[PDB]
Amino acid sequence: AYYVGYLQPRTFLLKYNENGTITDAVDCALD
Amino acid sequence: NFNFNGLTGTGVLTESNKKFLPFQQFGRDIADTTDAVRDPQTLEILDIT
Amino acid sequence: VDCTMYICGDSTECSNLLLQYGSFCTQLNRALTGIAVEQDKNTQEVFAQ
Amino acid sequence: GKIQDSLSSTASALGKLQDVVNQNAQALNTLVKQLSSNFGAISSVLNDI
Amino acid sequence: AYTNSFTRGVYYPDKVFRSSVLH
Ligand SMILES: *[C@@H]1O[C@H](CO)[C@@H](O)[C@H](O)[C@H]1NC(C)=O
Ligand SMILES: *[C@@H]1O[C@H](CO)[C@@H](O)[C@H](O)[C@H]1NC(C)=O
Ligand SMILES: *[C@@H]1O[C@H](CO)[C@@H](O)[C@H](O)[C@H]1NC(C)=O
Repeated sequence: AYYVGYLQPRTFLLKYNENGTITDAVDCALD
Repeated sequence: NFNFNGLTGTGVLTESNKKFLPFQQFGRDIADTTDAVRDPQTLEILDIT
Repeated sequence: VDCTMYICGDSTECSNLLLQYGSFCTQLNRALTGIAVEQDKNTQEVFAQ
Repeated sequence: GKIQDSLSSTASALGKLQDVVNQNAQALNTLVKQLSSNFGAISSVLNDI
Repeated sequence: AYTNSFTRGVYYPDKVFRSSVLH
């Protein structure tokens, strides 16, 4: 029971943490 | 006066407390300079100051 | 004052050459919005005492 | 005692100083972030050029 | 059929390390 979606151009904000791994982001054009 | 894969620059180098991801090469700062590289023939990671 | 449509005016490839100049007009808004609240802060501090 | 209470809980009252500190630390950051922009060049970093 | 793409459509966009910064 697989999924599928499509990527599209978005400006995103990426929060690198202490370890250097992404932990949360925000889709700049959502709301 | 270091050189890593063509990246020139000056400064001092030390061991890395920072853990590193096994696909990157470059630590870049807010200030758009390189603070962290890995030796391209040794998997040790160095800090650039 | 709006940044982008003053510089170009609702046109794409002119605006793409703007963003390669970094963040000029981003602080210009915060300059002008900064003075925008200031006379509101002035009018508040000059009558409703 | 009321002053001591109002200061011992709320930090909003320090806004006069706090906005100044923010205004400076923000100016530094935008200035430094301008090093990341190309200005009509082949690269925003000098040493590559 | 449809489901809600919550937040796990995200990845590292480049091979450049960063720490403790919102970029
Ligand atoms: C990040 O580093 C800290 C070291 O203080 C560690 O406790 C934490 O588990 C690390 N995070 C991950 C995801 O390994
Ligand atoms: C290249 O250098 C590495 C050192 O990490 C060594 O393991 C390898 O044998 C070398 N390859 C040569 C000399 O062809
Ligand atoms: C997907 O959302 C869109 C609009 O919100 C709609 O076209 C579609 O039918 C939704 N999913 C389902 C199960 O209807």
